[PDB]
Amino acid sequence: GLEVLFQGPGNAIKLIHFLFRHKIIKFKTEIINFHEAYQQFVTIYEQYDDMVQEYLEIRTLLQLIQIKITNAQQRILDIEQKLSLATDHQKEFSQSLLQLKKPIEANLQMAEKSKAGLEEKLSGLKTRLPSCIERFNKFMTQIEINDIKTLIRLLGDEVADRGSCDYFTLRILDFLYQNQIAIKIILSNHGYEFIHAYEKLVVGQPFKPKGYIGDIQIKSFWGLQLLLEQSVITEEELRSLVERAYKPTLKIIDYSLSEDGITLYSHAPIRFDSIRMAASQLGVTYNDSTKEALAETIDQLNAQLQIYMKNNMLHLLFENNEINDPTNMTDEERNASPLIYLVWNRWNESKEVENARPGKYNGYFVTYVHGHDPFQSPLTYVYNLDT
Amino acid sequence: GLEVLFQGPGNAIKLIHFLFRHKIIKFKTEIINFHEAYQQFVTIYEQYDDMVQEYLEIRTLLQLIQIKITNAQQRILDIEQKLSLATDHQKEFSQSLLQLKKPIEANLQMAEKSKAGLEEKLSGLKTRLPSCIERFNKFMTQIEINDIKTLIRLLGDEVADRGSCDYFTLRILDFLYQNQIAIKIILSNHGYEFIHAYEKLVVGQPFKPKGYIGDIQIKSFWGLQLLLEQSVITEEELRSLVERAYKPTLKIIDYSLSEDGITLYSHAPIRFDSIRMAASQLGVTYNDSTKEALAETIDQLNAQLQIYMKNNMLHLLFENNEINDPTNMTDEERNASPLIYLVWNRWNESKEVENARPGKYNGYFVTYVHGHDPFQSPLTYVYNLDT
Repeated sequence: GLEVLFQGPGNAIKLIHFLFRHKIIKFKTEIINFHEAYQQFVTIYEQYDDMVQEYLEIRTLLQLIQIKITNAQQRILDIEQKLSLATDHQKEFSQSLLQLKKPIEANLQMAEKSKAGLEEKLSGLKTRLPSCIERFNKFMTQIEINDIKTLIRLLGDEVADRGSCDYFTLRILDFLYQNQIAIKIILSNHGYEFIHAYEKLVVGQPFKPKGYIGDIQIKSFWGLQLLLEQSVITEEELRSLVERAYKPTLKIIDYSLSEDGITLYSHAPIRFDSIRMAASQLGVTYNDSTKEALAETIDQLNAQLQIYMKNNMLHLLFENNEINDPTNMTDEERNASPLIYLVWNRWNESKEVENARPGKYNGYFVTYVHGHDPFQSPLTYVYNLDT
Repeated sequence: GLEVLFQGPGNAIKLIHFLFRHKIIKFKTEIINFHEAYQQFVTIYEQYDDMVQEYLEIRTLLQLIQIKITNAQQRILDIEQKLSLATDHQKEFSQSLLQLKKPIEANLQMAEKSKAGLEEKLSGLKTRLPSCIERFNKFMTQIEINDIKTLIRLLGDEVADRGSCDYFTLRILDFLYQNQIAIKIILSNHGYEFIHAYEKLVVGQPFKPKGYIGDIQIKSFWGLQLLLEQSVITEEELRSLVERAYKPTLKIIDYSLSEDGITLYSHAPIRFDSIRMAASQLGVTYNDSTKEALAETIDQLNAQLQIYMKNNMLHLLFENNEINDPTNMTDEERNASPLIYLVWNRWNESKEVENARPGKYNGYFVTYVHGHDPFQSPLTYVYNLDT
């Protein structure tokens, strides 16, 4: 079989860049100017990403301003409650209370005006959104599938914004799914953050800002919220997209078998013994005896990921506030939260020790392929994806 | 008239030390051994202060442990809610959930045992308390008033624990009040903290730990809470003590008139123009023309302090989270919260400028007496109390 590696799943331009480069997709021959259409997509994505950024900031500013308003209104009415109870001979006290109110009524006036200005910018954003999505939907009619026989493994970008799972990325993953492309995404810390945020959006009552948030600081949550709020997409539309084209691709760890070896695909560099630790946490009986046994254990890990995910319980696996440095977890911490180690670990010289990552085990070869990590192992059977 | 200066109002030993030294109080001649009775009071106070300290710590530890318990119980029952919904073929998922519960049930067991140990120490504290107060009440029967013709100004200690307003200090202030001693306390930041905490204790429903607290970190609040909880004193008893012997002594600023001058008593060193700023905040018409006018303005400031205090509104005067450094407030900040400046300001070379503190004004001399401050002004008419 033919296979390629990417980081991702986003951002949209990187993913499009990569799909063109490996001849997975191509412009339909009916397009008059390939370069012009390509540049239009870049512009569209840069326009959409700016709008989501502005929306997040406006929304952050409106949350803080409403705090300012509610605190001022409370303090004024508390003072008003006291004035109403004063006596006829406490005339200095009444004047004192008026003095105290005057700056609060000033701040309240100021905050109400800032809010109005922010709601002005927010409504202007919302008139620009539909045509931007309209232009993206047009771009999506201009491409067609090409090579359908190539498997895509997305090992996850190590930084947030560069691999972010915006709405465009989601629509591209659906395009590949509708065209029968085999896609596998190795779940990362950012992948978990995305799923966690998405579950908030598709549960009733529909999410209203604001709000328990908070954050939801990730940009991919905000753009979906913007699209839902402006009726660009429906909750049924979004659930459909995520359940059919994104969730069924997710793996904790992935593999491929050769005649006498196994290749292990992960997001972070990981020790071989991390797999057993994960099987323990997920209730899977760990079998190491043969490469087929190990593959069968991994399939069951991924089957359990789907169960936790279908039950909205991923946070139990991927959130542990007690861990000090998830990138350099202690052995006690590795046992405690194996899945956090799998997506956060960063390698260094101290971890490049014999038996960390054997190249031969229980009679079969082992090969390790993982997303980008600054440390460069000299082991010939370790593959460290570039950025 | 005869007048003396102290910091205070506490702590109890310092205040007792000071009252003996200035012959305000003395042992009754029926006491067989003055030194022995004195040492017993020191022991009693050291015993009581230790008990209040232990109580605060135990109470702080129990608040944190109850957080640990409630969070563990919630996480276990959330998982139990999920187990009850699993299917017959999700057998790895069930085992996974049990695995996840086991460390939480461990922490819950550990936290419940720590709580039991803390409640063990707390009950042992509570058996020692009544006899300690009993021994203090005995000491209070062993002294009598001496010189009744001396006015006591308490300018406030600059640090918390050294001038703290424990129950013993309160009882001593009542003793002086019942014996017709003229007492004036210049309100400090610590004085405000004390009043603020006390208002929590005497309002229904009676304060139950815990609780919105929080803190209430001041020790003087905790010892009163301990005494009330163990029925050593009643809310009516405590309200009586504070309303009759403490609150009527409180001044924002105090004065004394000579034939041609005024002396200004404050807790912190303050600029002369801070008085007008305070009159503005309290609704008092500021008159500066003569020393009698200024005295009359100050009497009205103090009358307004009593109104704010009788209405439980002191926090409006003495809490401003926007101020950056209350010890070095900007002029804009001084205008904003004059009373915060009056109790927090610390002097330095940059503030020792002509016209800051005139020694002659509108035809009368001015003299400044304030609580301890590291900076030592060479002005002959500024008196900086020692520690």
